[PDB]
Amino acid sequence: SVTEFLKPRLVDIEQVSSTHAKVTLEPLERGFGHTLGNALRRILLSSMPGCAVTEVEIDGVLHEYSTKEGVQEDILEILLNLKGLAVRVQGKDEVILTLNKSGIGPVTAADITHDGDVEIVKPQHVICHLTDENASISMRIKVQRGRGYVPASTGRLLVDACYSPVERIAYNVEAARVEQRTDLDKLVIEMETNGTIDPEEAIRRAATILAEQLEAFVD
Amino acid sequence: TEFLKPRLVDIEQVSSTHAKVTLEPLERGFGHTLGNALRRILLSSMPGCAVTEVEIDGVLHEYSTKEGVQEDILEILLNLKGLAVRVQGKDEVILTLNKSGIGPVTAADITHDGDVEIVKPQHVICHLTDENASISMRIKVQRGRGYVPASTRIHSEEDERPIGRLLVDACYSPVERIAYNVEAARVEQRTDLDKLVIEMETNGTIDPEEAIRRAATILAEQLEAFVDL
Amino acid sequence: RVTVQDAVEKIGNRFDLVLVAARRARQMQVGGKDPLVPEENDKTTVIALRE
Amino acid sequence: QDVVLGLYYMTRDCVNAKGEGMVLTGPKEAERLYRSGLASLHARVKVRIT
Amino acid sequence: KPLVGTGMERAVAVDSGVTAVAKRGGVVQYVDASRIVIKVNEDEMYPGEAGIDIYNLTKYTRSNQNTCINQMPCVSLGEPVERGDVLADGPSTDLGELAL
Amino acid sequence: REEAVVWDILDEVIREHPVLLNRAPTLHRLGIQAFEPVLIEGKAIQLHPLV
Amino acid sequence: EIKELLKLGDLPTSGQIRLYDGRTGEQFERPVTVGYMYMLKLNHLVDDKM
Amino acid sequence: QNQRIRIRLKAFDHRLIDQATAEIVETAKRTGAQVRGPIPLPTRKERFTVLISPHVNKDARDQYEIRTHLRLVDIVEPTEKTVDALMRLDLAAGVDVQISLG
Repeated sequence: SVTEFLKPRLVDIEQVSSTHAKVTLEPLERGFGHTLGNALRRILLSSMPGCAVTEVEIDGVLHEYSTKEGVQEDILEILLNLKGLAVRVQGKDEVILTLNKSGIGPVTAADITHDGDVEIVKPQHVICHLTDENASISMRIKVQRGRGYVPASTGRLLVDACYSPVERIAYNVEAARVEQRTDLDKLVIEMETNGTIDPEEAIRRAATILAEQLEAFVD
Repeated sequence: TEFLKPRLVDIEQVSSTHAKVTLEPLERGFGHTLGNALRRILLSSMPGCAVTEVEIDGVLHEYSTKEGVQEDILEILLNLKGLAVRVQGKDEVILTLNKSGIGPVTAADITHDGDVEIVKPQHVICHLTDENASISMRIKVQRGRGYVPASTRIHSEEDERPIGRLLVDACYSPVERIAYNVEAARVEQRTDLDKLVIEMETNGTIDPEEAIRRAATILAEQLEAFVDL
Repeated sequence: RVTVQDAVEKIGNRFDLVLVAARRARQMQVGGKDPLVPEENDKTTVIALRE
Repeated sequence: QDVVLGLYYMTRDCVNAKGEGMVLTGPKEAERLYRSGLASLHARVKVRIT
Repeated sequence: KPLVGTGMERAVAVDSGVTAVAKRGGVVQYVDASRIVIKVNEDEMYPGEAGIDIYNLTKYTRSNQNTCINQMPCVSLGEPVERGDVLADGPSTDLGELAL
Repeated sequence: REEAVVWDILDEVIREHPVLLNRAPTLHRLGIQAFEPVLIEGKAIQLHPLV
Repeated sequence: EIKELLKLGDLPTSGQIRLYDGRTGEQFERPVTVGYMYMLKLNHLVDDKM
Repeated sequence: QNQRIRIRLKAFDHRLIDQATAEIVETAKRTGAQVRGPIPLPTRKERFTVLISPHVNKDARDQYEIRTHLRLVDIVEPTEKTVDALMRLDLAAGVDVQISLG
């Protein structure tokens, strides 16, 4: 007993989407449902590494303040919508991609100059809509490697970086029981993620990050 | 990817009971994440060592009284519940105690051993108050973890204990409060390296140089289920 | 499911819904009938409702 | 009463706050912004909504 | 003890008669949480008497409402006491203050 | 004897058997209501806050 | 005079203290009152009624 | 520097002599002694053969044995805390202790 605390097994992957899953553990010792649920939360939401769009250069603009015509939604929205694009960068710190399109209709991330060195993991992401017989737009999009979520605090247009792929993570603890006690915790972790990584593996990455800290103490 | 990993660079046993320990350096957030995880683990899950039964020579139940002693037998049990000791490689031990003559009775009166070590000799069990007075008793100690109330314990023993034993509630967990704090420190000519300080108050049976590693171990093995998925 | 939401539309007489739910449950309990729906080791009253 | 106290507190606007005035693509990153402590809960913002 | 009170506890606990109160002044001769016994001083003794006031305390006993009522000493051997000092706490008292 | 099986049986008996809770006095119909029970270690009846 | 006593202790005279939640170590927003109330167990204890 | 002090532990069952050995060596370790042992000194196996019938029939006989096991445990280094501890602490009754001083 004295050093053989109860260990969970995954009760389910409980998967409802490729984007979101409800990985549940049972039993955990009393109170550990927070001690791990939140600990992995704080890892997952803020300290997972990854790659994201970081800066934009649409043709001839000094500030997204300038609502250049030919596009339906103004540049403040194109700027955030380009933050919406999930991307994978292989082996590099920062990479610039180019995008252009022409003709009346939408623009999509599928229209980017796909290097193959970089994967746009969701091509069908609409970027904007075009609004004249002569409508075409061309831009450089910078993608960068980094960690967590970094706000707009630091012709280029700066934007917040979404390096962590976790769109949301949440967790609960709840009653679970065995044949003789009900003071034990279940843990439900729910998370939703941008498609760069599947969640039942993102958590295995995160559990590793946390495990690596302990490696200098564990006997 | 640039993660600096911690080492437990320093410790200060400020008292025979209280100590500080520091883990350094840490990245963003990990000062908080470990800072709270280890506090919550240290409070729940450090193993320790408690009195668990007491047999006193002439008493019959908790509510009685002994001639020539200043406490109801009950307040003797409330006193022994707080007594704390190390035991060396044992799941339990029995301590004999004897005293006679007027004055206090204190843990220093227990029949000492090499394999038991008491954190505070002056913790007081009762007073004797008559010239011929005595008490003799057999305090049984057990190892364990968390807290186990005697009412559930005897319901877990399932044989019928003899008349004239007393039972006490078990409170093994040896740490009474834990605090954590995070701050920046000089390493590599750079900022946002957290020196985590954890500082702790204990019953005196354990030293942080074990305790923080044991807590980290518990965490590290509980966490296996999330990488083994 | 925890309540009769669709069966309330089925049986607009409303009290008739208790009387038919009990009728169907009597087919199961006393008539020896068993339901078609894919259970996973659960108590059957929420299935009696569905009719 | 406590539920409504919480919802009142959650939905006020405080004219000074941490992270005030930025523009977000949805509630989920609103929550990431709150939970990481980057924006105060009653801070003013613009969001895309659906 | 309540940490914040009104100073009426020093009266309710004594006048309610449930703390055992020293009938005459003297010195504590013996104590054992069942008996307390006082060597009364000759300035308040009656001349033919032994001069010794025992107080056999009531120990664990049912109240009319089934709560227990064990009196406990507050004195120490050889301690002086004066007429009307609390010798022994009642239920719900300590050092003679009310303490619910 | 309260043997180790009985709870796994109980948590099958009860698994969805509504139980009726009412205070007293019970002025109006909303003063008796039914709830599905879930088991508890303590001795109090855990009621829902809004109700 | 309460403030004066709290100043004689080394205590905060606002009476309030910042607290943290032991489920996460997050700080609570604004301090909260902390101090030593006196509380009575009443004779209506539950196993006498269940 | 008192000379080496040795202890003889004699028992009927070996497990109890081994528990006593463990106690003694843990004592002398925690009080810091150059513990030397535990030498297993030879089992004295006593035998007995008695008639079974309360009468004639000499050939039905039972033979029992008693096994007295010894542990000789030497402490060359006494630091007087060992002195106090050893003189203080007793054991169970299935083990009998005898101390040779030097």
